Amino acid sequence: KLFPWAQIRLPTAVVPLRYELSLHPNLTSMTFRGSVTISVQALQVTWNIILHSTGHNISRVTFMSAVSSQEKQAEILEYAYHGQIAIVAPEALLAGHNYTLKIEYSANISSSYYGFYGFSYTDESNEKKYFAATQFEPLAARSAFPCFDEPAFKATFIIKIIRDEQYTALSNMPKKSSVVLDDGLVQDEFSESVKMSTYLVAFIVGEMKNLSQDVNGTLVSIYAVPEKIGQVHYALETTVKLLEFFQNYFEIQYPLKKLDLVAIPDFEAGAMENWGLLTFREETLLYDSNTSSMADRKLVTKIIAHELAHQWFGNLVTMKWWNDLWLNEGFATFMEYFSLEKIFKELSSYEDFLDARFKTMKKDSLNSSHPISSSVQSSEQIEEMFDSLSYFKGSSLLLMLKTYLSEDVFQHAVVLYLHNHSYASIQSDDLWDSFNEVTNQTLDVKRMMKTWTLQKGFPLVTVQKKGKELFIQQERFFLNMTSYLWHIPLSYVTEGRNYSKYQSVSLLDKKSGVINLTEEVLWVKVNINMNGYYIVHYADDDWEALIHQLKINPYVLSDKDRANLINNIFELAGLGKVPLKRAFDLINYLGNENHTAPITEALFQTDLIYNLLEKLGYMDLASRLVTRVFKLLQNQIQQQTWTDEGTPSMRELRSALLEFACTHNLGNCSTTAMKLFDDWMASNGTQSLPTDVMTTVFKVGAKTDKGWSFLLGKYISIGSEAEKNKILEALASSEDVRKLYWLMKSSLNGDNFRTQKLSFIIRTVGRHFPGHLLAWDFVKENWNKLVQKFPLGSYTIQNIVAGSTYLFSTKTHLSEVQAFFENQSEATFRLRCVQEALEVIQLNIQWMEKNLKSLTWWL
Amino acid sequence: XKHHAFSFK
Ligand SMILES: *[C@@H]1O[C@H](CO)[C@@H](O[C@@H]2O[C@H](CO)[C@@H](O[C@H]3O[C@H](CO)[C@@H](O)[C@H](O)[C@@H]3O)[C@H](O)[C@H]2NC(C)=O)[C@H](O)[C@H]1NC(C)=O
Ligand SMILES: *[C@@H]1O[C@H](CO)[C@@H](O[C@@H]2O[C@H](CO)[C@@H](O)[C@H](O)[C@H]2NC(C)=O)[C@H](O)[C@H]1NC(C)=O
Ligand SMILES: *[C@@H]1O[C@H](CO)[C@@H](O[C@@H]2O[C@H](CO)[C@@H](O)[C@H](O)[C@H]2NC(C)=O)[C@H](O)[C@H]1NC(C)=O
Ligand SMILES: *[C@@H]1O[C@H](CO)[C@@H](O[C@@H]2O[C@H](CO)[C@@H](O)[C@H](O)[C@H]2NC(C)=O)[C@H](O)[C@H]1NC(C)=O
Ligand SMILES: *[C@@H]1O[C@H](CO)[C@@H](O)[C@H](O)[C@H]1NC(C)=O
Ligand SMILES: *[C@@H]1O[C@H](CO)[C@@H](O)[C@H](O)[C@H]1NC(C)=O
Ligand SMILES: *[C@@H]1O[C@H](CO)[C@@H](O)[C@H](O)[C@H]1NC(C)=O
Ligand SMILES: *[C@@H]1O[C@H](CO)[C@@H](O)[C@H](O)[C@H]1NC(C)=O
Ligand SMILES: *[C@@H]1O[C@H](CO)[C@@H](O)[C@H](O)[C@H]1NC(C)=O
Ligand SMILES: *[C@@H]1O[C@H](CO)[C@@H](O)[C@H](O)[C@H]1NC(C)=O
Ligand SMILES: *[C@@H]1O[C@H](CO)[C@@H](O)[C@H](O)[C@H]1NC(C)=O
Ligand SMILES: [Zn+2]
Repeated sequence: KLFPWAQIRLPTAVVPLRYELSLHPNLTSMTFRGSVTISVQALQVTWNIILHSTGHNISRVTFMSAVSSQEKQAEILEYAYHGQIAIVAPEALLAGHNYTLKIEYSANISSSYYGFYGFSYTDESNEKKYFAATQFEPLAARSAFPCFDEPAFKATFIIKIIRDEQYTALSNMPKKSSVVLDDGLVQDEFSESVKMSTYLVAFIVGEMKNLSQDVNGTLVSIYAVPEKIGQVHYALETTVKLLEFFQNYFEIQYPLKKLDLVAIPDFEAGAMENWGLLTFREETLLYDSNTSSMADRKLVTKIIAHELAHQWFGNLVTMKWWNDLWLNEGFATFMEYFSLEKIFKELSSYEDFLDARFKTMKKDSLNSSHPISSSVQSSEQIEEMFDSLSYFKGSSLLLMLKTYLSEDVFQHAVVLYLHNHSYASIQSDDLWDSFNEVTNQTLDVKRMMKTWTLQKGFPLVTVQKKGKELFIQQERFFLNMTSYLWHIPLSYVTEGRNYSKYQSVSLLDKKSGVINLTEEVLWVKVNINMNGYYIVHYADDDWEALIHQLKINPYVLSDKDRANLINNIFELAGLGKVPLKRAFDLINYLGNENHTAPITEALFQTDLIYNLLEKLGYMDLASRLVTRVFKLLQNQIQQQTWTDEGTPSMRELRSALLEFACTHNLGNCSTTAMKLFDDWMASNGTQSLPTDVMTTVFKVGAKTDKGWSFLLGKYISIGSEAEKNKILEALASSEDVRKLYWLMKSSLNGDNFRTQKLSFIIRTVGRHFPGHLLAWDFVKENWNKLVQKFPLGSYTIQNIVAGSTYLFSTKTHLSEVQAFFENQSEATFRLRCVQEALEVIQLNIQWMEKNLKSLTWWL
Repeated sequence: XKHHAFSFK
């Protein structure tokens, strides 16, 4: 019989209710055998059950009915196209009657790292151990066991895996029945999983050691490989405090007895939020309190908070389809940075969030941008949806939605949202619906969010204060080469009477509006702490009004405010809406700034212009530029110390200012670094380097054939991977072109550097002048082997191309890049990343056309 | 999840 179902999506007909999954995995032969009991129910009438299965050889497929424990055969129907199978059920099953479906099969554990995958490694004591695991998001679950692989099909799961002795079997639900067998082949059984989606099932097998402590009735525990079990003491201490936070904030308890964060011992692992079985990359969980830095700590906190908050948003409440993927990931990313601002207020993670949002708007403002709520009908369109825009734009709205409504009003809308839809499937509108339950009254709708969800980019708010009235105008943020309108939650701040800290909130929802100022005011800053996902372009007089204010007392606003202004003006000066001289006229206050967040972002914008110029041929112009910026920050830079002393926020600024003054060579900043490196290099690297200066010091030393050759030694040897990654950066900061090419050519086939490091190398080599042309040449001249080693549409093959072309700014280069991709295929030439790259270079030219002549008549 | 470098993109 030919396949009775011809659509992508599974028919609404049959529905799973209870899953039983029994497996026997052979880790040393990369194969296994498994059995699946699928308690299905009927809703409509059909002669076939349609579900998902890929890459299997199936023993028997048996059928059954209610209260008659006999089972009759029923042939199978594979199509492998959509990854669908069909049971040609003999008795036309009917609405209301549950049926049990059993399938036993054999298949391969995966050689790659997607689906049910295994891998090998070596021990502390050089003993070749083994390991296996799962990554099922978003469509991999069907590769393991035949099932209903769509997210809106929640059900229960009984998992059992027949492992070996010294191994540890783990899965979503806790162990309960372990029953040794007669060959030393222990078998475990895990509890019936609560109602959850297929993609969220997990089970792993490998030699591990626990570290636990149960709080409020829930066993939190960081499982991992034997040796590293000592470095997981920050992981656990944090997971408790954060689980304690989320349970309290959501007013729902974590509906499990245990919570397992396993640090998979592989560099190509998949971090994932499986219920009860959280997965991490080993590197990204180990935090040594002694040797590790702030960037090491911030990451480990941030990545746990994201995985935890996912238990609520994404596990409990799961979206109905991948078009609303942003609902989980946008929320997980919001609760991520939000939990930290409440519990880990030391980290100053709001800074990270701000810069993150910065870099999101720059990408959302492009033409390649796709709205977060976007029709998804294929499977590559699904992979696509796991992009920056979903995580951070989505996050930005919830923040904008948060700071608009009361903080308390945001929580209530969540608590109720979480309550109403628990263990069910969600839609974008359904979040909005339980978001308008109150105040108390439906004083406002969330049709307001329907412009932010359905169309790409963000508004450009234009502002003209002409006395006591403030004229607002909105428009699409476009980059020269209708539709739109937004429901914008406007906020503003000014000083009025006795420095009256006046702030207010509005909602422009038409092409034009006006805000009524209480008094007369000398300056007015719109969009406070960039809570709103948009850019504000003031009029000439009001720009210059804020600049004057900044030069007098720039602390009447927050650090976020000040950072936001620097961002917006440079990005406006880019598109031509403002002369670049005014952008620099704004930062002139920076001589009197002690807050990192404005300084980092200001150092970013100017470093970009320096690098863009440099790669053309304007070395003089570029060098005169960084000195202008240096003189502003001269005091701060001198005043810095080469230690690890201060708040996270302050140690960040230290790393920023130092890495800066050393890169272009400014003041004593070098030599000091060169001194330290000589000391460190002398002691065979037994001297502790202050991880805040570690990268700078490493880089400076790497400019000598000796110091460089040393740092290569300390890479092929030592184990500190965060240190190893700071060393590699230095290696690829060498000006000796030969050394740079040797790095790229080596890293490719993985001789002294893993091929995962290749992207990082090509990028770093290509940011600085000597490597610049050499990086892009490496990409072209080895493109075929690049496409072999990386899926032609994974984050790596994009990161490489963007990383090696985003600095070209000439018509001539534009044609060269375009032509190279043309001469491949059009199926590569029309690929999201490559078309986007061309847009960047096009925009780079536009920037030069608009500002280069302007820039020259300074000095 | 989606961490490596960048954040941003
Ligand atoms: C639990 O979540 C339900 C959503 O799944 C929610 O129901 C929704 O209720 C609103 C009104 O309260 C309905 O909205 C309507 O009004 C607009 C404008 O008039 C119309 O265009 C719509 O078609 C609709 O008539 C939603 O349609 C409705 N959603 C669903 C799926 O039924 C419940 O209120 C929530 N329950 C609790 C106790 O919070
Ligand atoms: C996978 O299959 C192999 C072969 O049947 C099993 O093999 C053994 O591994 C243990 C180590 O734990 C050795 O002591 C035995 O000598 C091996 N047997 C043979 C015949 O070489 C292995 O146990 C299976 N794995 C699982 C998890 O069942
Ligand atoms: C994965 O399992 C399959 C079986 O499902 C193995 O298949 C042989 O694969 C070739 C295709 O290369 C088929 O023509 C044969 O019919 C398969 N044999 C059998 C007995 O099914 C496949 O070899 C496994 N993967 C690896 C890497 O060995
Ligand atoms: C929340 O706001 C509503 C707004 O109506 C308050 O309202 C009710 O008001 C209507 C008239 O508008 C009365 O007929 C009802 O008797 C009121 N209900 C109650 C329970 O008083 C409501 O009181 C507000 N609730 C809170 C907690 O502030
Ligand atoms: C399926 O696996 C069994 C296991 O021994 C094997 O005998 C059989 O030939 C396989 N079937 C196919 C179609 O490959
Ligand atoms: C099985 O079906 C009966 C009615 O046919 C229903 O009452 C029962 O709830 C179903 N089983 C489960 C576990 O829900
Ligand atoms: C975790 O370690 C404690 C240490 O006493 C032990 O009691 C407990 O059984 C361990 N849990 C597991 C699942 O091994
Ligand atoms: C602003 O004030 C004017 C009176 O000068 C009034 O007509 C108008 O409705 C007010 N609008 C808003 C948005 O406050
Ligand atoms: C930064 O400067 C402001 C005054 O402009 C001052 O109030 C604040 O204490 C300073 N903070 C630090 C850390 O120097
Ligand atoms: C270089 O600048 C630092 C910063 O204050 C200073 O302490 C040091 O003495 C300076 N070195 C020389 C040789 O002037
Ligand atoms: C330097 O340290 C490395 C670390 O692995 C060691 O192998 C080497 O023997 C040391 N050499 C000296 C001279 O201390
Ligand atoms: Zn996530």
